[PDB]
Amino acid sequence: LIYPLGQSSWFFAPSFGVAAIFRFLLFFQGFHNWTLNPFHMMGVAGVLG
Amino acid sequence: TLTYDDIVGTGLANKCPTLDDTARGAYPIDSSQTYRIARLCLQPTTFLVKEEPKNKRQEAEFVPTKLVTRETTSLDQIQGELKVNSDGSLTFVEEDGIDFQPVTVQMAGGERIPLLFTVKNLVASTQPNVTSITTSTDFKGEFNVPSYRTANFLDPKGRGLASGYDSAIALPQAKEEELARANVKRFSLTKGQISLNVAKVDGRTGEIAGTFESEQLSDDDMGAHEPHEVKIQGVFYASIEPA
Amino acid sequence: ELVNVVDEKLGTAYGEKIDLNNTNIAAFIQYRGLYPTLAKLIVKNAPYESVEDVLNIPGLTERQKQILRENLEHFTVTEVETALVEGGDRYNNGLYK
Amino acid sequence: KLGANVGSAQGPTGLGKYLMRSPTGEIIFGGETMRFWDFRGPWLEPLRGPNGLDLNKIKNDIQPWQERRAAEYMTHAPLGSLNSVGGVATEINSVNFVSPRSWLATSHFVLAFFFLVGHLWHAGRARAAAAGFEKGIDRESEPVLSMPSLD
Amino acid sequence: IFGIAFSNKRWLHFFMLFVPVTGLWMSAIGVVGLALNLRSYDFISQEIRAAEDPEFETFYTKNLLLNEGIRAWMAPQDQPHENFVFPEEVLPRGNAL
Amino acid sequence: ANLWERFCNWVTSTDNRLYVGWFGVIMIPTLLAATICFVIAFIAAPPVDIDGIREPVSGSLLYGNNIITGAVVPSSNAIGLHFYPIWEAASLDEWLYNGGPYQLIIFHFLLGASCYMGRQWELSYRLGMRPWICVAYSAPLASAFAVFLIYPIGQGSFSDGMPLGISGTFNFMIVFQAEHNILMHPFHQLGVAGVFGGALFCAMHGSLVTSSLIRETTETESANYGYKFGQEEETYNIVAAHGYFGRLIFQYASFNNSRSLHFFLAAWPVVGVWFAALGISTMAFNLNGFNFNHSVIDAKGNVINTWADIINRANLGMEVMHERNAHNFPLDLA
Amino acid sequence: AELTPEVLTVPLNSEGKTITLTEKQYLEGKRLFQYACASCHVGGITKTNPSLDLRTETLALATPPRDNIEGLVDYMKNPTTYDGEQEIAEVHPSLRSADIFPKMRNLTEKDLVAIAGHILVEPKILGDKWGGGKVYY
Amino acid sequence: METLKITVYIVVTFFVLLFVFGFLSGDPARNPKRKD
Amino acid sequence: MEVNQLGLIATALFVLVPSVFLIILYVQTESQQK
Amino acid sequence: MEVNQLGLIATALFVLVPSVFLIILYVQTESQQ
Amino acid sequence: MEPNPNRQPVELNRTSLYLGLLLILVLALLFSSYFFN
Amino acid sequence: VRRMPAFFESFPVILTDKNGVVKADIPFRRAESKYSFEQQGVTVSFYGGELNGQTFTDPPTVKSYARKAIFGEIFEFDTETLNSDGIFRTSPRGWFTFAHA
Amino acid sequence: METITYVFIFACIIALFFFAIFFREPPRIT
Ligand code: CLA
Ligand SMILES: CC(C)=CCC/C(C)=C/CC/C(C)=C/CC/C(C)=C/CC/C(C)=C/CC/C(C)=C/CC/C(C)=C/CC/C(C)=C/CC/C(C)=C/CC1=CC(=O)C(C)=C(C)C1=O
Ligand SMILES: CCCCCCCCCCCCCCCC(=O)OC[C@H](CO[C@@H]1O[C@H](CS(=O)(=O)O)[C@@H](O)[C@H](O)[C@H]1O)OC(=O)CCCCCCCCCCCCCCC
Ligand SMILES: CCCCCCCCCCCCCCCC(=O)OC[C@H](COP(=O)(O)OC[C@@H](O)CO)OC(=O)CCCCCCCCCCCCCCC
Ligand SMILES: CCCCCCCCCCCCCCCC(=O)OC[C@H](COP(=O)(O)OC[C@@H](O)CO)OC(=O)CCCCCCCCCCCCCCC
Ligand code: HEC
Ligand SMILES: CCCCCCCCCCCCO[C@@H]1O[C@H](CO)[C@@H](O[C@H]2O[C@H](CO)[C@@H](O)[C@H](O)[C@H]2O)[C@H](O)[C@H]1O
Ligand SMILES: CCCCCCCS[C@@H]1O[C@H](CO)[C@@H](O)[C@H](O)[C@H]1O
Ligand SMILES: CCCCCCCS[C@@H]1O[C@H](CO)[C@@H](O)[C@H](O)[C@H]1O
Ligand code: OEX
Ligand SMILES: [Ca+2]
Ligand SMILES: [Ca+2]
Ligand SMILES: [Cl-]
Ligand SMILES: [Cl-]
Repeated sequence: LIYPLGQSSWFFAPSFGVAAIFRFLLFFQGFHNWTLNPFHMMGVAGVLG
Repeated sequence: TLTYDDIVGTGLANKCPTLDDTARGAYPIDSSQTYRIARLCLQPTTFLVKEEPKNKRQEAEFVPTKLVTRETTSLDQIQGELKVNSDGSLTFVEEDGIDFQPVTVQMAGGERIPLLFTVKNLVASTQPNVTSITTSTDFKGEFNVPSYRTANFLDPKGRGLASGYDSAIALPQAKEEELARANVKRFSLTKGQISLNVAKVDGRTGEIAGTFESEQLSDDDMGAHEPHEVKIQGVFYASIEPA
Repeated sequence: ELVNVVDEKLGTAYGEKIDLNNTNIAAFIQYRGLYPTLAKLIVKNAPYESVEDVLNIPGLTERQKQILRENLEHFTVTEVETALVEGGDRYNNGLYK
Repeated sequence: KLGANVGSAQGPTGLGKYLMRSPTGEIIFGGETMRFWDFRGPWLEPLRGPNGLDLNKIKNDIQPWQERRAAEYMTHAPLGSLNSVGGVATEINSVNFVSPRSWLATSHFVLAFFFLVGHLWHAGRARAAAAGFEKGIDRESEPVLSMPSLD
Repeated sequence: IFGIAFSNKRWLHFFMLFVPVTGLWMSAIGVVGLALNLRSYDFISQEIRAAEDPEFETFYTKNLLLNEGIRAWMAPQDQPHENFVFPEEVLPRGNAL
Repeated sequence: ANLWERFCNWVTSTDNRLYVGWFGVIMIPTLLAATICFVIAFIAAPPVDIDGIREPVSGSLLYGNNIITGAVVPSSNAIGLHFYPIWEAASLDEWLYNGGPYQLIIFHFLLGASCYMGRQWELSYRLGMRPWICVAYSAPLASAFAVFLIYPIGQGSFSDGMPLGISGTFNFMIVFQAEHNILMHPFHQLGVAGVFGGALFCAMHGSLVTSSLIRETTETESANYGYKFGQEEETYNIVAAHGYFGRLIFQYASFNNSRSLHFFLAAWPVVGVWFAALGISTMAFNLNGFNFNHSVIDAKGNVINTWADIINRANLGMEVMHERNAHNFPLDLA
Repeated sequence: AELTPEVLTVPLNSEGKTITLTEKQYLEGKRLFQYACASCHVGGITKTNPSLDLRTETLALATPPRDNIEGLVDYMKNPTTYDGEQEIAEVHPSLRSADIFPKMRNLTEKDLVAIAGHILVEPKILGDKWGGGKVYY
Repeated sequence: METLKITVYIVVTFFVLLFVFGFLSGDPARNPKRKD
Repeated sequence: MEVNQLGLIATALFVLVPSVFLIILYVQTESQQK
Repeated sequence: MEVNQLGLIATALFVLVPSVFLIILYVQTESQQ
Repeated sequence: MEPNPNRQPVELNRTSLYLGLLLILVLALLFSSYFFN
Repeated sequence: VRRMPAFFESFPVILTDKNGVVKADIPFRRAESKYSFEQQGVTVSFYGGELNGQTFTDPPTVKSYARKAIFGEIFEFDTETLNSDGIFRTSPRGWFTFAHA
Repeated sequence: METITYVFIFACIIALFFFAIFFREPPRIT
């Protein structure tokens, strides 16, 4: 909800599907450099922790 | 007389062939025949780099350096025409071979100096009147030193000469004048000089060996910074044949 | 003093035609009959002072000279650019598909 | 064949585009394959001499059978997808290929791994069972309750 | 084995709640920034050094080159409403590949 | 008692603050060597020619990195799988240029961590416990082996092992996607179900136990004071916990056997993570993720793209850009 | 869109005589192309020589011209370099070299016509994707 | 480098021998329950 | 490296302020009648 | 004004370090029986 | 471990806190100009 | 000049005629360039503002203005007064939204 | 200054590990 609401439209929300979600991950790497984000890194620590 | 398997991993593959102490003969030059160097090998034993002191006054000296790229430095399998000139001097004109090695050496204190150690397009001539090649023969010549990286090479920000970005894309609104030397890649081509001093001759086989000294510029990183002056000393081996 | 010599070259006939002195060998595929046999001879025997000096490569057959004449209009020559000819780049310039 | 002088061709990095030295000096193929210079195979050894790959043999002695074999082996590299689409991961569908070597290496790694786990599982259990505590700790006789405190 | 251990079962179970719950909450905050393109995209000091010094390279600059590849290669099919046409010659690509 | 017997007694003693043990005799020096070299290299190591193209990559703090960008960089592609200890180098300068620290670190770390796993078996035996904690640790241990050893072996180079650094890890992940389409591999998919599921069941179990703690404290005290280390009685009501969860889903979806419950908590993330490790370890031999590129075709033969094809476009970007000066020939075959 | 007789009508020779391939012919061609050729020519490129593709415009400028059934069938019997100067059966799959390229051993004239027809029809369907390489995936 | 090599080889051998002779020194009996 | 000139004070106060808060609380818990 | 850029951190720690030492000591005095 | 009988409680009364904070804050007010220079 | 969408930290330089047909660009690989400013003789003329009535034809200069045109209208900036680093920041609109969400 | 900062924080963490292990509140059965 929040993410696509900040962007141009719902088009940029995740689509509900397996490969569509993988696409969403890779979009976030290429456009947002999301792996560099310390809030993502804390998420990683919580999930793997 | 050794096979690959005898040699693999010993370090011997980076060494030029040698001649016995008895090889102090004379290889006749028949002014009527055509000749070739069927194999030239150059094995550096020392890389010296000229220091760049703070005031030009006091001559800057060449100082020893530490090789960091391992036994990957020799030039070999080089061949070409060995001309007999009007005055009886010989002129070697390099045609082809493994005639370059990238090399990194390190100055005291850690500064790394990459260079393209090379004899590309070597033209080297002896003294006049070489009726026989002997341990008194010398070759003196010039060669070309193209840019250490070739035109496709991209820097760590993706900028290049024949490919790549032509600006600092991570600084989209930066003024561009101050980054022009980093942004606009340039391809060096300079001259080096070499002398080959013949110390051993096998008059029977047509093999000669000796020491060399060459002088050339180091990498300029496609125009990003000033190159350094390098002096390479080592040993060489050549086999001469009727062409 | 700071110009990209490859981009500059694009503003000369190099950018319009096959430059016999600089262009990578795969360009000769754009026209009938030039690749690989004549392409190899042309690169091997460069540089040329004018396009028509390409007809003078030693050992060309009579049919080769005729194929060459038919394609002179697609050729140019410009000064040899070190950046384009070093590295064996005329024979493989790092581009595939 | 096009005219390149492969021995003197400098690539973008300064290393030879086709041919370079291994860290001990042997002449080997260039590009990423520098890591694979320990490779030996019958289609290639005829080109090798005491110094490594021999520029003269490369220039004069490569047979069409060697060319054929190299093309065949390049285009049957052991890369492909789980559904047997041969090629790199970005390849389009067309070629139905996964190398038997990939099949046999992957299967045996998986089996060898689970067998190490079975080893640990059964070795641990056989020690516990031989000692008489494989079913748990005796409440009336808990070994740690008879040990001094760590601190 | 590890130097520390739980001694309190209630704390142990509360920590099992705390850890993954807190992690997910933090990841959500980051995504709220990305809604605005308020990314941790760059380290400015890295970019100033790299722009001035073409021999300076880190894993951080290496990843940005990969991102630039991703955006150029994926955007035309992934964002069809943009009607992107990126001529072959503008696509970022390393040597050969 | 013999000198040797007294030492064996000390090594295997249940009363050392940290257990030593025979695995410990190998673990301690190897982990200390890996750690010391890691910390000095992460701070002070000069740039490393990871890809064997004389293009050195800076990993250390003093050479311009921060915590996020810094790494101990993998050893040179020129080295391949060759063993490169310090004494095979002509000098420490050469060893540093070529990524010697990375080999020293990873090999000592993998030995020391293997011995960590043995040590967990060993102490359990000394204490009269059941033996399989070490089996749960074999899941992250197998994953470390996959990225530092099995992947390099398959690809023919330690230059392709995971870098020892945060941004370097992301680099490894992105290149792996480009080269293996790992997202489309069912063992990585099992890995994800393992770690997302692990996190979900962690939160679940914690919340259910915490929900049912027996009242033993007043409002001004932390409930944690209601449990005393070593008390005999259970500190929560598992029947109440089950009564809640059984109604949340349906009765049969809930565990009231705490042993089955705790087994499930062990097995779910451990099995999933074994499969993650086996993903990396079999993509090591290039049996790669599912490839549905152009799988869907219309009546004429036009390709109708799916999300797989969009993934493929992102993978292509990663592929063509990575190690931009390293490839001279058209296929990346390792 | 459909695979129509029109789509399936391709040059038989350089004089512009056409042949209308059957669907079975098209499909046999695709299948045989995968069997014998796709290891190097997937999608119309050439993995061991990327300079030469199987685009129709490229085939047209080959010597002898290869943009027709008969030209392609002839290539498959006796392949030459792009300028027609050298015969290359020793390093390229052909009927003449079926002894060393055994997948060519049992191919009939009808089989070669089919592979040729696949090569000429595929770009009519795929456009610049055929012979385009990864840029067009 | 030669001196370093010998030193590390000695060190490694020393520890490896501890591990082996260690686990040979009646290890099954070092548990709190049945000792034969 | 041309880092942000407030990064040092921000990191220092980030560490110091909450760590001091915890230290204050811990020491005054220890000093309570045991 | 072109001030010394370490002036701010020098000043901030000069205040905070001994102030917090004192606060720690005061508070645990108050909490004594 | 047996308890150490040399341990003593430590005190800082409220006046001392105030005197001490005043010393530090005024020293900072005085020295800060020199630190910025 | 094709404008940069907000999503992109960097963006290529591509020029199209009024029907959206590509007519020029700044190539990355040069060896197969067809649309370079040098091949296509691209020039730029300014109307209004400080450069009104001026025309540039030197291709490095024309390419520099084209790189600016991906951002929309082109401005002169004082980058010295604040030692500006050339990297875009958000406005209070962006900061407010972030903190409140 | 940045390097000092990162190493300082790291060093403090290692110090904390030492106190947390060797100067822990001891577990006591009551
Ligand atoms: C080490 C590897 C790793 C790990 C452990 C994680 C972990 C995480 N990632 Mg990151 N990621 C990674 C690598 C990793 N990532 C990489 C390398 C990239 C490339 C940049 C990304 C790109 C990425 C993106 C783009 C996103 C994440 C997100 C997340 C978070 C997802 C949490 C979650 O469970 O959502 C799962 C969804 C939920 C928990 C929502 C509710 C689900 C309900 C309860 C489901 C009910 C289902 C119902 C019963 C019906 C089922 C029907 C059935 C048939 C299917 C988590 C912190 C997400 C995030 O940050 O979110 C804030 C996110 O958007 N990641
Ligand atoms: C407007 C209108 C029409 C209104 C009408 C509304 C109305 C009245 C409807 C009534 C009719 C009706 C019921 C219709 C039904 C419609 C329908 C089917 C809707 C869809 C609902 C739906 C799909 C729900 C999803 C359910 C779902 C996915 C549940 C989760 C299942 C699942 C995967 C569970 C995990 C598996 C599992 C065994 C987990 C256990 C692991 C775990 C949590 C361990 C932790 C744990 C467990 C314990 O156990 C205890 C003890 C403790 C300590 C503890 O740690
Ligand atoms: C084509 C058809 C062929 C199909 C064949 C397929 C082969 C696959 C093999 C599967 C069969 C193995 C079943 C073993 C059951 C078992 O574990 O028993 C051990 C206990 C005993 O159960 C307990 O049973 C107990 C009695 S007793 O122990 O059984 O005697 C009882 O006391 C207790 O209350 C009860 O909970 O089982 C449980 O604890 C229940 C937990 C639920 C299942 C856990 C096991 C699997 C989890 C891992 C999933 C990983 C995948 C996810 C990746 C992220
Ligand atoms: C051979 C030795 C090998 C390991 C040696 C080093 C291990 C260091 C272990 C962590 C010690 C610090 C613990 C402080 C905290 C501390 O002392 O905890 C002690 C605490 C004790 O638990 P109790 O149940 O006794 O707590 C009673 C509670 O009721 C208090 O209200 O343990 C836990 O809470 C376990 C969960 C926290 C586990 C945190 C794990 C951290 C891993 C490291 C993460 C940082 C990495 C940064 C790298 C730069
Ligand atoms: C490198 C790491 C360094 C870390 C070190 C940090 C610790 C430094 C702490 C030092 C602060 C101590 C201050 C104690 C302050 C304090 O406790 O004072 C009151 C204290 C009274 O002590 P009593 O003996 O009454 O004992 C009461 C006890 O509760 C005190 O512990 O007297 C002294 O300490 C004597 C010396 C200081 C007298 C200072 C008075 C200053 C007057 C105001 C001056 C400014 C105004 C000037 C205007 C012109
Ligand atoms: C790799 C081992 C190949 C296989 C299998 C097939 N071909 Fe090929 N092909 C290959 C190369 C290296 C070349 C260029 C050869 C040269 O030096 O010119 C080719 C060329 C062709 C062509 C010519 C393309 C052109 O534009 O002129 C055609 C028409 C062609 N190949 C067809 C073809 C068919 C039908 C195949 C299967 C039976 C086949 N090739 C297999 C490499 C390889
Ligand atoms: C960044 C700057 C940081 C500066 C940090 C300065 C550290 C200050 C450390 C001061 C510690 C005081 O140490 C504390 O002393 C008190 C008494 O005063 C002890 O308290 C002891 O005596 C008191 C008073 O009779 C009893 O009520 C209590 O039960 C007993 O434990 C605490 O057990 C001890 O923890
Ligand atoms: C515990 C100290 C270990 C850290 C040693 C760092 C390597 S030594 C270090 O190396 C640099 C480059 O070679 C030199 O510039 C510098 O002057 C020198 O001190
Ligand atoms: C003299 C440079 C060539 C002319 C093209 C300049 C583009 S416009 C230029 O853009 C800069 C950002 O890069 C601004 O800081 C600057 O104010 C502006 O003059
Ligand atoms: O080194 Mn790291 O990365 Ca595995 O692919 Mn090949 O090599 Mn490189 O390229 Mn892609
Ligand atoms: Ca002499
Ligand atoms: Ca400035
Ligand atoms: Cl990379
Ligand atoms: Cl390569």
